[PDB]
Amino acid sequence: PSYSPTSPSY
Amino acid sequence: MDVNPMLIFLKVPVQNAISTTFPYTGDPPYSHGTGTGYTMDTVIRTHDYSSRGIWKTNSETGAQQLNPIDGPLPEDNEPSGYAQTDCVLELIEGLDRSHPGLFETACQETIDAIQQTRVDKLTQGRQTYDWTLNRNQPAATALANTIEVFRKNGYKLNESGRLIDFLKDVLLSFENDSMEVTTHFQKKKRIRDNKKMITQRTIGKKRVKLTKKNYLIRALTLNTMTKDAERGKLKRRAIATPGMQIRGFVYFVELLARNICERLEQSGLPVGGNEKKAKLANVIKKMMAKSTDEELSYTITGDNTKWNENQNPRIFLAMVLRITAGQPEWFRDLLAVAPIMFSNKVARLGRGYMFESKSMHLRTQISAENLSDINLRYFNEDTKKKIEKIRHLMVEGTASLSPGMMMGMFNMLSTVLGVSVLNLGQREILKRTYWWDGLQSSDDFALIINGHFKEDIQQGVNHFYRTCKLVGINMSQKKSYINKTGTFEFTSFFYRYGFVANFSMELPSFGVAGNNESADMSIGTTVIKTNMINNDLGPATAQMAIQLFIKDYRYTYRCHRGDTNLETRRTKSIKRLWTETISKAGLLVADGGPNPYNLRNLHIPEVCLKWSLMDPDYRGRLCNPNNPFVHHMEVESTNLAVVMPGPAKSLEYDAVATTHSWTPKRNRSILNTNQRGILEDERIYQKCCQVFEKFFPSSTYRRPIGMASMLDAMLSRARIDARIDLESGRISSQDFSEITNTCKAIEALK
Amino acid sequence: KCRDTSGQRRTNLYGFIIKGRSHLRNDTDVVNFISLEFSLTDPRNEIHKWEKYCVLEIGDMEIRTSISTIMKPVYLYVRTNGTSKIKMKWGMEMRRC
Amino acid sequence: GNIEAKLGAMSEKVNAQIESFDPRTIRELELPEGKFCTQRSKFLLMDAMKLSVLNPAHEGEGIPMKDAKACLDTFWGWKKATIIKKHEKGVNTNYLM
RNA sequence: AGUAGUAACAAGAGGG
RNA sequence: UAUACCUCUGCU
Ligand SMILES: [Zn+2]
Repeated sequence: PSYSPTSPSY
Repeated sequence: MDVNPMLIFLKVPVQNAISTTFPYTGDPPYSHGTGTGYTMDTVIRTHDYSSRGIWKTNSETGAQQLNPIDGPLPEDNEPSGYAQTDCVLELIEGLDRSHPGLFETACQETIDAIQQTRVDKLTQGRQTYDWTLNRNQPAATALANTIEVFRKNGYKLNESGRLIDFLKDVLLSFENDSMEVTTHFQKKKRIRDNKKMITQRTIGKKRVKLTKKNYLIRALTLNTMTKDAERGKLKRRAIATPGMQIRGFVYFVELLARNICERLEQSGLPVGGNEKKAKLANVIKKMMAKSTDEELSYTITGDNTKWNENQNPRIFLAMVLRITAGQPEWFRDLLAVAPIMFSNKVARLGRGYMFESKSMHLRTQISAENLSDINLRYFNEDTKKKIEKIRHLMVEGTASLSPGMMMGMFNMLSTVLGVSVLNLGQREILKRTYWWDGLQSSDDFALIINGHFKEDIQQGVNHFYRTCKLVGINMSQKKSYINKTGTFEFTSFFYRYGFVANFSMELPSFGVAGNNESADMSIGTTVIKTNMINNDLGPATAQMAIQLFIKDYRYTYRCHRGDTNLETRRTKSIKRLWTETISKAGLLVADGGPNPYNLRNLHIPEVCLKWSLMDPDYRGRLCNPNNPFVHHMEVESTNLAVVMPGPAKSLEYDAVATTHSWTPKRNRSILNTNQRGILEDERIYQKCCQVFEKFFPSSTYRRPIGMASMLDAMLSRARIDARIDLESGRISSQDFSEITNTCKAIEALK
Repeated sequence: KCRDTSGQRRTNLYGFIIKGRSHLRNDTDVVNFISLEFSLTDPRNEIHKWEKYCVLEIGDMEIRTSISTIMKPVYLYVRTNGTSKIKMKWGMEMRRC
Repeated sequence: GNIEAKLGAMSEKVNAQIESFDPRTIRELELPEGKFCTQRSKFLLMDAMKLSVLNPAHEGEGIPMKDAKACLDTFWGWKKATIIKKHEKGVNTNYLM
């Protein structure tokens, strides 16, 4: 996919 | 893609992936509140199955008692309790023919037990309904309480110490018309304190004499409550607890049934799991060897519906009397006590109910006794109806329950009935085109029917099914099924051309048992071990089961390794031990040490396994026999835990007695009740037994026998111990007189 | 706490739980608690899933992707809930799965 | 011949007829109808979101609330909180407060 | 409210 | 009747 909604890169 | 574990069964047979159908990693169902609703359901359903019987009012108790046996034969497949006495006797006779001498030696063994059994034996066992308090109590207390109230009335034959004399007292006690009992009640005094006056709760006791009915009803009472933690069932069900009057008689009946079952190949009881599977393997082996290559074989995976509700005390009386034919009439009548009490049994209806007012926001409790008196506006329709029927059966708070049986009352004699039906299927008895054999334990059975053609099987099923009906046994048509011999099920064992593994059945036993640090480690490693042997627990998973148990054990007891960075209430003291220790590998896990266990050492207790590696002073402290943490118990209850797979069995483990063999604190709720004083009684009784054991050290290994006084026996021992300690020993002359003077001083105080 | 496949050890925070009073006597007695849990899930896309929750919007987060920064709103799934000693005991033992 | 006698006397409606079992014959289980089933776990599953910190600590070390504040301090862009999905049966401003 | 599920918890008892 | 407190209990 594009990103992880459980482990978002912020 | 949507994941579906069920689709595994497309490739893997159901038996070989059966673990995926046991959800035993979650909390099992528990009941909240009362079981009164369930006891009434059971009482009502039991009478419905027996409703075409004959009603009669009891001379001694006034309870309406339904009798269905020798009643009209059933005409539908609904559950029925219309057992025919003569059909039961024919089956019991067929059991006597097929096993000559069994009944004889079974009775003789029971005779010998009756003559040798002491009253002590009833201190062992599960909880028992106590008529002294109308509540369940530990077996020993209910025994002491009944003996105390018996002594205060005119019954003391048990003074001999033999159980049959206590049993005589029980029957003699029904003739009393004014049985006196002490209750306890809270009194509210007022006292001064340095400088106001404060209220004081205290407890007084008051004597109460009972009617002849009252005591009789109480003595025929069986408690009820809901069975919790039960798997595989949407709805709860009720369970029962026998009382003190019937217990001793039940002990000897079950002992007879046990001696019968021990020698019947078709009985699943009382053997364990692996022997059950051996017994099942034998009848398959036997059924195949006794059949021709032309014949067929089908197997019923069998369950009997409403098993306890549709067995009968009267039928049990028939069984006992037939099994004891030709034996001394005292021994026949002694065993017949329990079936009779069961026929006139009465069930406590439980806590009652709780009511609720939304407008007023209040709650109130109501006893089950009040279900006779009370308005029915409070209840919902189903409960109201239940109360309408139970009122016809109500007797002084209890509900009369002559027919049927309730789970938790009676153990093995009902299996002897089922086995007798299995035994009827011999070729030499039926002489038809079919024949059968199998195994049975309580309501579960596996039946192998052989015949020449598929229609012969049908004949045998109907013949088995209908013969079972003629003795009050009802095979479930919903939950039993049939197939060609090769696969079947029996008490969660799964046969597929041989028994396969059911590991998930054992999952709840993987964990910290909660006895103490010493027992738990031995229990945990042994659980892993026996599952590797008995349920195909592979070596990789077993290794990880060690890793997980150590994790659980370390967190539960806050005994993480001495080099952890975790912080608990115990880390600091364990850290001290860690740095002060030279051979760390010798520290027990409970002392911050490493896990020694792998596959090869699961059978070696921890202390034994680490002995060589222990710092001498640590080991000397660990196993110090003078440490204040252990409860110096009896030999017979040393290294014992209690575990629930059966009713509730004891689990023995292997462990060295250390500072980790401690006991957790007792429950303290009783301090707020009228029973408060029981703690002091126990405190006094324990010091009395503590001092006796200083004069009779062997009483912690073998219960001492004797009608003499506890004090007189100690005095007799004191005099002669002082004698040889000087006469031919190492104690001075003045000391002999110093002791015997005290024995004289004590003898004067009576 | 977890260890990445890269080897980095890491501490994660999902939210908070507020324990109510807990005079638990019977094994079925209930502790009430409130669970306040982060989420990027929009509850309105599946409102029947969240009957018991009150979902708040509490912030905005800049999120990396392959070669672009995305701006997503941060929700807080809030609900009252309960458990018991027996249920907590079996949750503590969930490793036997 | 007591059993045989009564077996002759008993109604032949008391029987156990074998109906053969073909899984091609049988139907699918009936699932109920009603409002939709809600989430009932004690914590979010797929909808959870983590604030995290890189931390050499082991699988249960460190003060929980200190760890928690450390994870919070990785995220800025908090907002004034607003209700975006009510708990229909609840006083939602209590959840907000 | 919420847990829960055939009946309960959402503290009980006392200092009345 | 309301509000503080205080004591015991957490399988009894
Ligand atoms: Zn650890």
